[PDB]
Amino acid sequence: QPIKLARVTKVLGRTGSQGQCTQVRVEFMDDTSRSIIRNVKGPVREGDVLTLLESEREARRL
Amino acid sequence: DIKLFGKWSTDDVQINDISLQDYIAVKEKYAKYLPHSAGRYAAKRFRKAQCPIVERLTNSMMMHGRNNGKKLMTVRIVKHAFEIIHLLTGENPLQVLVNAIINSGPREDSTRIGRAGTVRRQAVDVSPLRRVNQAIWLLCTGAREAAFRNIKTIAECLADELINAAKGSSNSYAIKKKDELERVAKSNR
Amino acid sequence: TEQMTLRGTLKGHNGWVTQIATTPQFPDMILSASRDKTIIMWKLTRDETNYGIPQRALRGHSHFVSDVVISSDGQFALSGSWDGTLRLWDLTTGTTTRRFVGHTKDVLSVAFSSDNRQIVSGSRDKTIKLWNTLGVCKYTVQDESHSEWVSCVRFSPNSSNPIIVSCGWDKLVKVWNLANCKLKTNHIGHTGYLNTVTVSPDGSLCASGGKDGQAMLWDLNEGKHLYTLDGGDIINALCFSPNRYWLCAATGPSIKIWDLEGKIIVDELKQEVISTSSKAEPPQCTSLAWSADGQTLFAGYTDNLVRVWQVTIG
Amino acid sequence: PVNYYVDTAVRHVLLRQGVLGIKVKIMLPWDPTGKIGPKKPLPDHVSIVEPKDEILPTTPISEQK
Amino acid sequence: GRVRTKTVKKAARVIIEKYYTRLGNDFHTNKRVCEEIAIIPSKKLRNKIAGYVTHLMKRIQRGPVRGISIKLQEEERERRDNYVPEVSALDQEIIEVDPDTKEMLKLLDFGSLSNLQVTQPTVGMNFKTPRG
Amino acid sequence: QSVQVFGRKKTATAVAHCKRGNGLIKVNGRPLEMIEPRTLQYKLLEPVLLLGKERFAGVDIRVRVKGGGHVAQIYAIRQSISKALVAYYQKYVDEASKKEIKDILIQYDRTLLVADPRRCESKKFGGPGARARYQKSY
RNA sequence: ACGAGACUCUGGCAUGCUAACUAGUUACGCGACCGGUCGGCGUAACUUCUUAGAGGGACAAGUGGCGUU
Repeated sequence: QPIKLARVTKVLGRTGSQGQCTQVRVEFMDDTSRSIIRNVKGPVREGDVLTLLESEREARRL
Repeated sequence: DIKLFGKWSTDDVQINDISLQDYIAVKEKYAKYLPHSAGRYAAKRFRKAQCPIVERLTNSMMMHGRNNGKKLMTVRIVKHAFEIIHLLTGENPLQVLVNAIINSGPREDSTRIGRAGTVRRQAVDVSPLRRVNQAIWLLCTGAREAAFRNIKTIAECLADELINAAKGSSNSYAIKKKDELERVAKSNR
Repeated sequence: TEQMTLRGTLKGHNGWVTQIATTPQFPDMILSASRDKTIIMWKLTRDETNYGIPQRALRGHSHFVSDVVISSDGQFALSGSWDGTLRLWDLTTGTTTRRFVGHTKDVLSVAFSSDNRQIVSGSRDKTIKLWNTLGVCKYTVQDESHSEWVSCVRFSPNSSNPIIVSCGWDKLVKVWNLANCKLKTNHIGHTGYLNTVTVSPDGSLCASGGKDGQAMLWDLNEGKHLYTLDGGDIINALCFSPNRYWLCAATGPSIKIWDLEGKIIVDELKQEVISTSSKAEPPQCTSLAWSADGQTLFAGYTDNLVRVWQVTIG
Repeated sequence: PVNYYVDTAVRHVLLRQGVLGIKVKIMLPWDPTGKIGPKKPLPDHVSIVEPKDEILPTTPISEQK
Repeated sequence: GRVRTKTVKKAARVIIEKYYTRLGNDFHTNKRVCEEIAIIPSKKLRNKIAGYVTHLMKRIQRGPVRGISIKLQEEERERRDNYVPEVSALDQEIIEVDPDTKEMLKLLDFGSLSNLQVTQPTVGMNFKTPRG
Repeated sequence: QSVQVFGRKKTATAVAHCKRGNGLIKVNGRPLEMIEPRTLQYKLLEPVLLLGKERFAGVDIRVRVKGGGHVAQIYAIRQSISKALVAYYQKYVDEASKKEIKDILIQYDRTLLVADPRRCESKKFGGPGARARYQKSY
């Protein structure tokens, strides 16, 4: 899969059995027309960049 | 004009990762002569990431048994093994450590499956902050196990483990555990 | 009137500039009382990047320095605070030899006689004090005092019979002479408590401004409201230009500069930070004074800043 | 406020079939400068003085006492 | 947690209701007036009441306050509320009216009015919502 | 004669007695660099090269320190020295230089002249520490 | 109305105050070289470190974001 970074744009919330995954909207700085839900691990702030070697998968949402 | 200890400079370092640069602090106003400052980093979020990377790295050095709570011993064993890496490589130790952290901070690994689920694991992105936490933890643990039941003493396992993590040698615990974490992430799609 | 103008932006305070004092001795010597627990000095330098750079810090109180004043010179300053403590500061070495305590509660303002023989202070203690500088016990009158707080008391700067205009939170204005120490005249008619009462150096005019919404003036020769004047908001400080019949007051964010002809507005010199948000409350100008030259205005503000204005016309 | 607004007396009472226990707890009232209550009120109690009923003046006047 | 208690909130409500005139936008003046006008036995409780007083004053600055009502400002509320448009919205020279109300007015002895203009009725009677 | 400035960290407390001099710095019978740890030495040296040797060349300050532990005695000598210098400059020469040095020290370390409020917490019975509890079997 | 909170004691800041040969900071008779270590003393700058006494201080108080706005 092509390597393309994504930056956090909104902290959706917490998921997981123990509430450790974090739903967050991430946008790719190539077209600003895609903003996908990603579950992330660990302390996540708002506005950092998440390196993404894999993007064919989506976080559960809606 | 602030230099780490007395001779390490903070102008030759470069992140070139864009992923984890705000959670690594070596070139900004966080420059100091002593990797021992206590501080209030661990009393609030949005302020824990402002600790200098070398300060966090020396903070996590002490662990297990009486070794905990001996930050001065960590300063000694950090000036040591840093003299050692600088003599072994000739390069600037801070940039080598930043390279090791970039190479060792995991990008994606497994947690619980989205909304709900505990039978198996589902791959998710690792935050840059948690990834530097994991990188530091693996560095320290690999160093102390390399010292464990070994003729060679401290200030060596730190040095060799850090240099292999920077270079990618499989004898490094940090980057081998990194590749392990991404392999679990791949196997748990 | 003459078109006003600004003189840039500068850093001079981190908290509210509670009180200001410009002496009629030097053009570059100002004293300011702030909520920074200190008393600051200002030497005006006429540079674009900086106008008043502090040189000396005056820390002597435990609460907010409520009011600082100078009589005519630039040698000594008189300061009150919110613990009821009275002090005088010499600018030579930043110390003080004597302390005056007479109030068990808040002290809002303090008055310094031009001849340095009378210290009169307003207090929330509900007690007007008539004391001096050298600590000489003098006959005092406690009758006919305010039934409410006592905010501001000033002095008349001329060689004549002394006069005290005492204002309270009772919406009353009280007139005191130093010779008899009794209530010569009582003025009532405020719809709200009165904040600051001031007098002109002419020794024939006086004014009061508070929450009644009126900056109406009183004549101290006999005692009668003479000129009508209403406001858009509350009034917090008043003064006169010591060259004109101008009444200078702050209507919160803006000021009220009237003309000499008939005190009729020409143009309100509005001040407002340019922002996309109208949700930011404008600062309230607590106090203001003129410079030695009379063309430079120094005013404290709620935005912990000094807005220095001058004349450029066109 | 329990220490000074409450008077507590624990006593043992004789009975034919055994010993009874009595706990008499009285909450002392509050009176100021008095002899029956503590001089300070309950800290959670806030009392407000009713403001004066002065008529608002509608025209400035000169009063000669 | 920083949620105000009904004791602090109630006392601040009573202070705003009864002593509005003295109360200002500054916290410290609020603290001093609350000390002067009421017996508040604790400095911390004084300060909590003063803080809620300040916030309530900002709330009135926003406009109406749902939790309190002061008549001293209610009179001026009614003073502002007396808004009279220059031209009445009910005085329209042309009033569109349907044929059925036209017939009703004609039967009401008001068929000779001049402001009424008949409107085209809808061609269908599809006004109900599709059931289901 | 002291600038009356003091300086604390943990239960330790240090004050710099101040006088007119030529920037000779002494700490309880010893200068600022012969302090024993020789690894905390950089912590003591922090101010004198944080702002330069020239500023420490026209004032003699002797730092007396009383308190517990080695490192807790540090962070008191250094903070006392820095805040004594800033107070000396503020009350004697001017504010512009004082303001510059205060900004420099705060930017390097905001807790360079403010004390660290943290103190050891009390211990509660049924446990050895403040938050640790005795082990029991279920 | 009780409980919670409020409350009290504590932990932190006042160079503001009442002040202390049962505490120190200031008072100097080897000035040991022609500006210096002291609790090796070379036998009246007063409360700043120490001492808890009375007041003060912090209240989500200001800004921004979200939120029945």
